[PDB]
Amino acid sequence: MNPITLAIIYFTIFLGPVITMSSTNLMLMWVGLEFSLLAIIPMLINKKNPRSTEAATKYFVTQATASMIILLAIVLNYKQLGTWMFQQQTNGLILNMTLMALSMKLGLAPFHFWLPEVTQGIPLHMGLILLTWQKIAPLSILIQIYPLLNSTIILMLAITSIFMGAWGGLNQTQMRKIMAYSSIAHMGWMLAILPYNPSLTLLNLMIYIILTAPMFMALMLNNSMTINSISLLWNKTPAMLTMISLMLLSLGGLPPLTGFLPKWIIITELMKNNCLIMATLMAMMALLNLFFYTRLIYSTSLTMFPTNNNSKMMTHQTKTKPNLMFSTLAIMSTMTLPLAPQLIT
Amino acid sequence: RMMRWNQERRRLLIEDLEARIALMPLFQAEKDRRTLQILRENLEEEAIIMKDVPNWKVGESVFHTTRWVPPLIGEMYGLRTKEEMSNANFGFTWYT
Amino acid sequence: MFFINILTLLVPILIAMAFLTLVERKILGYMQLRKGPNIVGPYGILQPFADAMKLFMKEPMRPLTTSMSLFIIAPTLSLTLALSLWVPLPMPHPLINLNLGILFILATSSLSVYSILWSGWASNSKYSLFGALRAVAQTISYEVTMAIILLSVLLMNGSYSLQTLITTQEHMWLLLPAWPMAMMWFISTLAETNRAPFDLTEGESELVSGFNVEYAAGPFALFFMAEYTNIILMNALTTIIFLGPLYYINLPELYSTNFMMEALLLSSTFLWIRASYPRFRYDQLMHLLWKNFLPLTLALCMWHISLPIFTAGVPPYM
Amino acid sequence: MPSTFFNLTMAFSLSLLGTLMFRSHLMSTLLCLEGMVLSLFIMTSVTSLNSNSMSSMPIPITILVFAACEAAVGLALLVKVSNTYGTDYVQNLNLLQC
Amino acid sequence: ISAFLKNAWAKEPVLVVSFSVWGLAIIMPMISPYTKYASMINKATPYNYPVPVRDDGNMPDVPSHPQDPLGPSLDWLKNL
Amino acid sequence: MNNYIFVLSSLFLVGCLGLALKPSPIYGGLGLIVSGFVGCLMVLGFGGSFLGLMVFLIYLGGMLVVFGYTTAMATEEYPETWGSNWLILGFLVLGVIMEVFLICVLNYYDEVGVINLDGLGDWLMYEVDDVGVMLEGGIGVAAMYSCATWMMVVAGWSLFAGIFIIIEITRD
Amino acid sequence: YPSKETAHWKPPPWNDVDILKEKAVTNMTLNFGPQHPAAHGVLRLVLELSG
Amino acid sequence: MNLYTVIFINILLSLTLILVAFWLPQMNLYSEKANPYECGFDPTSSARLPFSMKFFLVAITFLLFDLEIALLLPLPWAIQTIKTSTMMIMAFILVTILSLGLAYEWTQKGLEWTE
Amino acid sequence: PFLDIQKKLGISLDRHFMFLSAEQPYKNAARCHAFEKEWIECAHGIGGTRAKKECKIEFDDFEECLLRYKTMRRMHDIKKQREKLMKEGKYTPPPHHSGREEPRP
Amino acid sequence: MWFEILPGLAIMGVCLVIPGVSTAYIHKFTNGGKEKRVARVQYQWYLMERDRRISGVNRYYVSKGLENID
Amino acid sequence: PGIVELPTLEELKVEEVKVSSAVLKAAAHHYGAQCDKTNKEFMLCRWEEKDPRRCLKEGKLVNGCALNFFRQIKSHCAEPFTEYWTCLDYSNMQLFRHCRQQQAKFDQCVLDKL
Ligand SMILES: CS(=O)(=O)C1CCN(c2cccc(Cn3cc(-c4nc(-c5ccc(OC(F)(F)F)cc5)no4)ccc3=O)c2)CC1
Repeated sequence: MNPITLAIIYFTIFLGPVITMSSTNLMLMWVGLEFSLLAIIPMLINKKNPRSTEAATKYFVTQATASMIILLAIVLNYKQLGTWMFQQQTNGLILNMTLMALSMKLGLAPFHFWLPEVTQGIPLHMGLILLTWQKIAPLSILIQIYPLLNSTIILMLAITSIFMGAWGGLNQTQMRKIMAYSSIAHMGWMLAILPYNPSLTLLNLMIYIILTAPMFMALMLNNSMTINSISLLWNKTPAMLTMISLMLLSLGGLPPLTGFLPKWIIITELMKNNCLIMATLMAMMALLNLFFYTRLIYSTSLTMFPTNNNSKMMTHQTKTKPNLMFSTLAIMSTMTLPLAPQLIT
Repeated sequence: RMMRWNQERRRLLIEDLEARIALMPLFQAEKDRRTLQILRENLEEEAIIMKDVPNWKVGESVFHTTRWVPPLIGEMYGLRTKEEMSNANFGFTWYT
Repeated sequence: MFFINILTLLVPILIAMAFLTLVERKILGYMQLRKGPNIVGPYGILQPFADAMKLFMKEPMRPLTTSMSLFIIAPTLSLTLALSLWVPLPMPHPLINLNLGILFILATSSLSVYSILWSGWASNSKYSLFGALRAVAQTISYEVTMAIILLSVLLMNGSYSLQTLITTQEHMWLLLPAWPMAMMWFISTLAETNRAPFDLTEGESELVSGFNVEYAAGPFALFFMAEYTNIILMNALTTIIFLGPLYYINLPELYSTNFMMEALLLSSTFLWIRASYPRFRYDQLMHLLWKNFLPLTLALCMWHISLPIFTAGVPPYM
Repeated sequence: MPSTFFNLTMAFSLSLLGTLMFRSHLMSTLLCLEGMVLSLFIMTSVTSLNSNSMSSMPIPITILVFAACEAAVGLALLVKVSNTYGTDYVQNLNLLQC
Repeated sequence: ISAFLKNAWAKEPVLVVSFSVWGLAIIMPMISPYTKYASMINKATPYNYPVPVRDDGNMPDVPSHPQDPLGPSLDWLKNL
Repeated sequence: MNNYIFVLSSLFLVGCLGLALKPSPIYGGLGLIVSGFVGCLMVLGFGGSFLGLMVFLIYLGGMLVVFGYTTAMATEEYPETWGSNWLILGFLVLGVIMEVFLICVLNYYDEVGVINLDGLGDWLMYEVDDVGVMLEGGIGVAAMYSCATWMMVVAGWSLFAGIFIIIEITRD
Repeated sequence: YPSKETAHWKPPPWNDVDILKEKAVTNMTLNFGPQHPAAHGVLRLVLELSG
Repeated sequence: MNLYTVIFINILLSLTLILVAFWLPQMNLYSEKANPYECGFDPTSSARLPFSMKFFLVAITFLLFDLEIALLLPLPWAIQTIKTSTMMIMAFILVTILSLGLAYEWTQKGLEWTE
Repeated sequence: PFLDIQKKLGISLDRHFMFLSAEQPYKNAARCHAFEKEWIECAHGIGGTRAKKECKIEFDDFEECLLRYKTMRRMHDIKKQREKLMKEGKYTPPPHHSGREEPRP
Repeated sequence: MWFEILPGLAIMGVCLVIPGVSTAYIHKFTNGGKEKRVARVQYQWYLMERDRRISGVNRYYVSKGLENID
Repeated sequence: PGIVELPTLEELKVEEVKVSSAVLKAAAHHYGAQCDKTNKEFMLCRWEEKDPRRCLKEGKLVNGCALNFFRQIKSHCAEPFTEYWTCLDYSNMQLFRHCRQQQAKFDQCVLDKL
């Protein structure tokens, strides 16, 4: 890949969601989504292996179907009430099919069966992008029309995402699928509160992003893709075990870490609207989410799996990674709960 | 040569359009008067019909405003025959 | 009356296709130091009727490997479109006045390729498939430059209508300002018809007949007459766009006469070219249209976008 | 108008049904996607002409642009799939089960 | 560089012409004194009716009649 | 007349159905060409010609490319048609019958805002400017150059990026 | 966790590269003759083609 | 209505020709006649197998170029606009970006066929 | 809206052609222009919660201009009654309704 | 010699001239000794429908002059 | 809900022109300078009131002024105007550039006698 191609493609990836955010017309939101999903593919298939090709196919087909559905919704809201952007006087069928398609894109349950695979088949720096930067524009759409979304549908989707993320990442050995299911669960959280308060789903998104990005960075440090591989960190990069453990316990939602703040301030805002049952179930299954992060902490830091006769070489050699941003984000993702009032509003 | 010829063509277009301008008032008067005639005929006949059906107001509008809403082809040419109707729809798309 | 006009536009076109086959044979003969048909009738004016009658008297073929539906539809469509492209033509008055006549032409022509495609696919023979894929390549090659050439010309006409070109050329041909575009359009029409040097869809020296190899008398005659009709059609297009017959509203007959003279000249030129040159390789056609005609075509499109502006010569909308 | 729009919506729904209910071949699904694009383009153009809103005609042409770009990348992915497995079948890309 | 342009004009003159025409198309509008007239003409065309205004009695610059010598004249287009 | 646009929409529906039944992409591209022709016809019947001719040309080129591709990647020894599989033919006929049923039962039980067999042809061209000179559809699509400049750069960049992207994808 | 469904499951490769069954070439064979005009009359010239 | 008339007349002419071509002549059908033609000998395989395409990239590119043509076609109307500078600039940008994409493809050897 | 960049820089990339009441080519007018204008002007400065109750009359007039369900119902009922009459012989369309009219002008 | 070709060329020339002259003469014969009115924009069609109506018989080419204003 | 009022068939009755289109196109450039006042009063009254029912007597006055114009024609210069519009009705678009020798006779006739 030459720098001209890289420039065009990455600029397009960046531009896609910007148009969606900065646009009043729905059609241009759609073309932004399309820029995103057209530019992201070559970065997936760059490695040129069967897994990459099939990941690309499963991503393209799904996103194209969802985009066509969103376009149908826009066109019906144009035929009706003769404007482009939605309004209070718009069919709930339109709104709900739009929400369903946006979920399909985001990868929420039961529209999630494609995200773990697509993330397992590609490299890690793209999984990072896929799970962090590509989940915004859909959420922008949802945040511009939150008064109109049905609460029944988003709540069913959210509890389903929570349950399925937990149960799925529970028995995964590959790390990329664990991160995929973490994304599914945290997106379920993001969505469970969107109609009541969308200033909290953005918070949960920011926190999940600053939490998963340095995890992916750690994995990319030694190109670690399994539990048994990260088990070897005590011999390769033992200076990373502390941050790894803290970020995992935060992702799980343990105090006094700022991964507990989204959970807590979402349960609160939900019970301010009398959603006792939803928040209860969500928390009880976030516990299960935490379980496999804890098993992973065991495997990596709190005990020492066997190593190999060759890692002595890796010990001999030097390393230029990670950069400054890993430490920054990993500190601002575990040790910032004391500033919660500043984070929440 | 093409410059000069296209300029003279633009001038001739100005001329044709100025003629159209001079004539549009007459056409507008005729069109308005004719639409009103058609609507009054359809009103008289809607009154003959619907004379005994319960709870029917002949000229009742489907609008809560009282300003003039220009009618549409279905209304103007609804009671009339089907050829006089298809002309209004496909008459100009199905050229002279 | 309209049906009589349909007849006066259709039957002469078919007679002209027949006598165009005749003129083709005789011109190529005299170029090849031979005569051409002179036996069947006086100087051979019955050879086309002989050929057609003989073909429609032969046993057609319903092979075992073919998709008969498409195998039969394709020639129907070929001939239909070859005859339908002649309706919006002003000579100087058309039978069907279309505002977007140019686009009708473009679409119908781009559609006539599916006759070849479906014929070659249905036949279910390798040479047929090869002819079909070669047609695919040929279209992919020429269709890009066709529309841009045509747009660049029309940006001084003011519309896609074929009857405003007559007033545009009322004083001077469109060849002088657009002879580069005229040359490229000539070669691209040469390709659109699968005509030499671009007779690749039926290249007898590589593919026995291409998409025709399994086709027999009647359907083959349909294909052949569609080809020799589209020839005259594209010549008429060249000589309505770039060459301008004399239009004096009291004298449309002179317009038809000069139109016919120029069309004959351009068709005889097609035959001349078939006789004078070897045949391309279907990759070289792509390379030509995509490396010498498309760059220049874009440059000239920009030139003719600007010219009406820094000349104040923007055309009128009716 | 209303019957036209109902039929075009039913057509979009049929093409979506096809896209969702795969068969062996992938290009058929790509074609169903293109059919959905066609339905939507037609619906939008009809709406803009019924409303006489000539400021919204630039929309369907963009629809077509982006639909064709999607089709292009789909055809490229299809090329890669065929190179890998020799065929465009969907039952062959099932190795990401782990 | 002249030798490069020369061997290109000999070998690949089609791209030379293409770039030259590109540049001339981009330049000549900046050069001509008849460029301003395009928009003036496309504005002079009355594709719509010239809706008249109410004579409030404070429109001295506005005419009471087409042939009243007031308003935009098209002489610059009648002799161009 | 009056049944014209409805017949067009029904033919479009049947084309899209036979497409969704996924026969060999050859016949699917055929159905797509036919559906684009019908869409052109109906768009012309609603007033606009430019958009119809446009979509027609576009889908013709697309189906040309698709033929070229399916003859290379999506072919089979015995390609399937609508008649080949009894099940596919049966569901096709069933879909036609179900369309008929839906129409004839909605006309009865439903209101007239969706399907009104009696009253057909009355609502195609609601309003029009009888004295008009500048109503062609190409005026709107040309607004891209003057007013809607954003859509133009957006689409052009989409195509640029598409070139680069397909190259990068097809690299071996 | 194992199941009756996940018994045949194999751990994926360490580089995401999968040893794949080598799909042999399918080269279109064609009888270029005889009766072909190019072929001067008695040549068959069976050849293989990739396109 | 007249366009419909003419086109249907042409349909009927073609179909009449085909009918009288399929029902007028004397036939004698047998397998060795109805069998495919492969230059005197028997086919070694079916013609319904993958026929590799070496210009697939050029066809993909042709799609996008067709779309750019679709975007260029409204110029005859865009030149009737008051905002002439904007139309000029946008058309120039469009054609230039098109040419730049073509040049990148050319240089990276996309217009050349896989061998 | 999510990032009101336009409203910051003071530009308009996508918002000057959203609804039908916007500037159209050559100062034409989309149908239901006035209804849309009045709806928008009523819904200005009060929010979408109030507008759903206070601009209801205007929005309904707009919805009827655009979709025209009620004109359809009315003309359908008229035609139905007329067909009933003609069936049972209680009506005869006047001349101007049967082609034979005085074609003014 | 080469002049043995002029028969076919002349035949095809006659056959290519016939269509235009026929269309023109038929348009004149059917539209009252006038060129078939062109309706490129709705204004021309409006004019033609006006003419059709004012003409006693519904035909746009029966031109009614000053003989019909008193 | 509310009724829609419509004039009566007699309230909207005039002395119609019943004159063709080529003739109007021939006489338009002179009918613009000689009836601008009434034409523009009617049309302003039209755009200002947006109701074809409030602005009707103005339309009757428009018809009357047009009839008076065409009578001033039919009295003095019937025959040149006849030649002009007969020449101008022949074209498929009723173009002026095909009848310039008759346009000049008509315009000179009117310049002289009116
Ligand atoms: C060594 S060379 O350079 O000399 C080489 C140059 C090429 N060449 C040549 C050129 C043109 C035609 C032919 C004879 N030929 C005729 C037909 C064919 N013709 C008609 C047909 C239908 C209707 C017609 O009108 C009407 F009947 F009235 F309807 C008229 C004709 N159907 O199929 C098909 C195949 C074919 O080879 C031969 C000679 C030899």
